[PDB]
Amino acid sequence: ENRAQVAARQHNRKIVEQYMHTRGEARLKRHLLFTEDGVGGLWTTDSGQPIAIRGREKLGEHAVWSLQCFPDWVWTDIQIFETQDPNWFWVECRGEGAIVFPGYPRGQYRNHFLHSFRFENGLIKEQREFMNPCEQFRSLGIEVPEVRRDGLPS
Amino acid sequence: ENRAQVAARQHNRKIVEQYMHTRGEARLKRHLLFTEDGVGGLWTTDSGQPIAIRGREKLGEHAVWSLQCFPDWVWTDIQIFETQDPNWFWVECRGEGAIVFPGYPRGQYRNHFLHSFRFENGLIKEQREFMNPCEQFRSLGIEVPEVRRDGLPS
Ligand SMILES: O=C(c1ccc(Cl)cc1)c1c(-c2ccccc2)sc2cc(O)ccc12
Ligand SMILES: O=C(c1ccc(Cl)cc1)c1c(-c2ccccc2)sc2cc(O)ccc12
Repeated sequence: ENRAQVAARQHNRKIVEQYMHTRGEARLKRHLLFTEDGVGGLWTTDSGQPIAIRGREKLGEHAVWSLQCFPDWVWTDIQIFETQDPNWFWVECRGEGAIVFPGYPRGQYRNHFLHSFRFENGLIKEQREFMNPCEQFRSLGIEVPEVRRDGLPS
Repeated sequence: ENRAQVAARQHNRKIVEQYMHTRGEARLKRHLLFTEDGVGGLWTTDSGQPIAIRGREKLGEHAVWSLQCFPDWVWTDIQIFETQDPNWFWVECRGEGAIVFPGYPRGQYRNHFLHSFRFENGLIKEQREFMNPCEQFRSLGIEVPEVRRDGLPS
């Protein structure tokens, strides 16, 4: 059993590395790292609900939009964490690039990210990314509310 | 080496569990789980800069404010992740409780959290928590900006 778990973790780690280093036109094929029913998306948004992309085919379609809205995106400072589950990895990283959202001025977006990767039969079953949406608001020129801190320790 | 690493990870996991289960008046002693120079705090805020508490003594002072502003806070749905580093753990969880911030109406705050725990010689050297500040804005009655999605795929 341990030999099967070690083998799974070593293989899955390679897929995480491949995912995090996928850049440029290769992003059009990143959905091939998922199971057919795999899910990916952004779990931290202004609405409080994830923006989840369901299915390898929808993931491929999203990559088209991704390359338009984030045309030179790179992940940096990548740290991959294996876990006691050979099929579950976490990644801490930063990400940066131009942001070209419909109806907003072109901007530069930089943020800190956590990624969750869960695997099934050698491919990604669920990818989730977590960030602070306030930094994306800033990149789009959107005003960020400020919690008043006068009454708080400083 | 393996034995020293396994020993570290088993002990450190117990500290993570104790931290995540600490509620009520026990929060006044949670800083004893840190090194003398340990750091804890919130890495995801409206400013984009962490609110970091530096030093075991300042962590204990912050616990006083924590119990005023988050008087009944509970961490729920706790999933602890060991990593390949016996001194580095991640936690996925939820948190809930009343939020009583100076100069805001009393609210009910619920959010999803990720915690990072790094250890040194049996105690926490660095704790960081990551969430989506938009849900804390909502609990405080603060208006959350909306990214316009008309131009985006749906
Ligand atoms: O960047 C994103 C985003 C980034 C990656 C993924 Cl997988 C999903 C959404 C994003 C939106 C989006 C929706 C559909 C297509 C493209 C972007 S809508 C929105 C709203 C937010 O408050 C924060 C982020 C986003
Ligand atoms: O909840 C927090 C918070 C919670 C935990 C920690 Cl360790 C730090 C800040 C918090 C603030 C705070 C600062 C000092 C004392 C108490 C609250 S100020 C602020 C501002 C934000 O945009 C989001 C959260 C917070």
